[PDB]
Parts: sequence; C-alpha cells; structure tokens
Amino acid sequence: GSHCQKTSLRVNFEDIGWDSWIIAPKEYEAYECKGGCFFPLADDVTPTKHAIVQTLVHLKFPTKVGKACCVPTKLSPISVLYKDDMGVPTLKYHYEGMSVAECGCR
Amino acid sequence: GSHCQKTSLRVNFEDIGWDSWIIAPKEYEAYECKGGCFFPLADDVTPTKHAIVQTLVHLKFPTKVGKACCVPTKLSPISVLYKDDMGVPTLKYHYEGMSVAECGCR
Ligand SMILES: [Cl-]
Ligand SMILES: [Cl-]
Ligand SMILES: [Cl-]
Ligand SMILES: [Cl-]
Ligand SMILES: [Cl-]
Ligand SMILES: [Cl-]
Ligand SMILES: [Cl-]
Ligand SMILES: [Cl-]
Ligand SMILES: [Cl-]
Ligand SMILES: [Cl-]
Ligand SMILES: [Cl-]
Ligand SMILES: [Cl-]
Ligand SMILES: [Cl-]
Ligand SMILES: [Cl-]
Ligand SMILES: [Cl-]
Ligand SMILES: [Cl-]
Ligand SMILES: [Cl-]
Ligand SMILES: [Cl-]
Ligand SMILES: [Cl-]
Ligand SMILES: [Cl-]
Ligand code: NA
Ligand code: NA
Ligand code: NA
Ligand code: NA
Ligand code: NA
Ligand code: NA
Ligand code: NA
Ligand code: NA
Ligand code: NA
Ligand code: NA
Repeated sequence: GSHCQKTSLRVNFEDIGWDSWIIAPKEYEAYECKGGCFFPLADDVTPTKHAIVQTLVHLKFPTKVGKACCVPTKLSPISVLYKDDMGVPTLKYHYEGMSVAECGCR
Repeated sequence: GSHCQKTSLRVNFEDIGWDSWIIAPKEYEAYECKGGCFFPLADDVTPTKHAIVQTLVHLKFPTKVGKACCVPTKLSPISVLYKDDMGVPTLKYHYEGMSVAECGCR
C-alpha cells in the first residue's frame, strides 16, 4: 500500500542557499508528503470531495486531467537563528510553515 | 509563464459513477489547479515556506525529492439533488468541497 504519508526529509540550509541569512541550525527535519492518491483510499488521507472527484475523472480521462496530489495539510514551526539587519544574530522562535505535521490528498 | 492557476474542469456525474445517487445536475464546473511550482514564483501562488523549501531541495536533488504541487487551497460548495434513504429526491443545499475557489503551491 503506497499511499499518502509523511516520510523523512532532512534539509541542509546551505544546499538551498539560505545560509546567507540563517546561522543555525545547519540542517533540520522538514519531512515530506509522499505516496499516491488512488482508490481505495486510506483513513488518514482525509481527502476533500474535489480530490475524490478529480481522481475519478483522472481514471476515466488520464491524458486530460491529472490525479490528486499528496501534499502537506498542516505545518509546524521551527526556531532559527538569523542575522539582524545590523548583523546581530537574532532568534526567530516560531518560524512558521517549515515542517510537515500532516499529509493528505488535495 | 506556466504557473499554478485555476483552469476549467467540467465533471459529468455519470462518468464518475455518482449518478446512482445524484439526480441533478448532470454536470457541474469543478475547476482544477494546473501549472508548475518552480522559481520564479507568482504572487497569487501564496506558497508555504515548506513548498518553497521542498522546491529548492528538488532543484538540487531531482531524483530524491519531488517538487511542490499546484493544488486547491480553498473550496466552494454546490447544490445537489439526491435520493433519500426512501428514494425521496432531497436537496443538499451546500455540498461542501466540490468546486475550486483558489489554487496554490503546497
Ligand atoms: Cl490496497
Ligand atoms: Cl475508497
Ligand atoms: Cl477536508
Ligand atoms: Cl492512470
Ligand atoms: Cl494531465
Ligand atoms: Cl497549510
Ligand atoms: Cl513554546
Ligand atoms: Cl516567533
Ligand atoms: Cl514566521
Ligand atoms: Cl508558511
Ligand atoms: Cl518566468
Ligand atoms: Cl521567487
Ligand atoms: Cl500560507
Ligand atoms: Cl527538474
Ligand atoms: Cl521523486
Ligand atoms: Cl481545503
Ligand atoms: Cl445562500
Ligand atoms: Cl446544506
Ligand atoms: Cl457537505
Ligand atoms: Cl471536502
Ligand atoms: Na484520456
Ligand atoms: Na502525489
Ligand atoms: Na501546506
Ligand atoms: Na502550530
Ligand atoms: Na502556516
Ligand atoms: Na539527485
Ligand atoms: Na503540480
Ligand atoms: Na483543498
Ligand atoms: Na464557502
Ligand atoms: Na471543505
């Protein structure tokens, strides 16, 4: 059963060019949503009625319409230490939207 | 500029097998979210910080991590006429989650 679920994803801030403004941490666990959104669906998928409808339309017209996407449906914050406008390392206690809390088909 | 946006999608309830319980309408405009989530991003995309991070990670590791997905970020209801448990056609005035209101990268 390869369905929509949260899997691990470690993000190094240098690799994505954010080290120019983020002192710490060097890496963090962001997670990612992976898997398909096909029938039969799972319970923790929590699909919208449109995702269900679009998945049905994709089954009968695969070349015209795409299927639903396994995406983050809830995010969690992290803390980052960033240089202030005058170079002062400053804590951003709740840097929102950075880590996956829940996945779902949309 | 092929970015994330709402495009037309007409859904025939018979084609998806929902005519067994939906008398009317026969078809409805559900819309769909289509387009890529790549940089440079648009203003009406409203991307989360994780979608931006994942897109950056996908650029440097295309085979390991996928990119962000253009998905519905707000849905609108429709009205449907459905047969009751005793065959009585009944109006569902606000059948929620059926039509796309806004698209975005997630
Ligand atoms: Cl299965
Ligand atoms: Cl199902
Ligand atoms: Cl929902
Ligand atoms: Cl297919
Ligand atoms: Cl397609
Ligand atoms: Cl969110
Ligand atoms: Cl706290
Ligand atoms: Cl904060
Ligand atoms: Cl923030
Ligand atoms: Cl965010
Ligand atoms: Cl462009
Ligand atoms: Cl951008
Ligand atoms: Cl947001
Ligand atoms: Cl690519
Ligand atoms: Cl992949
Ligand atoms: Cl939604
Ligand atoms: Cl009304
Ligand atoms: Cl209602
Ligand atoms: Cl409803
Ligand atoms: Cl819904
Ligand atoms: Na087709
Ligand atoms: Na997907
Ligand atoms: Na999200
Ligand atoms: Na939170
Ligand atoms: Na958020
Ligand atoms: Na790679
Ligand atoms: Na997409
Ligand atoms: Na949605
Ligand atoms: Na509404
Ligand atoms: Na909804």
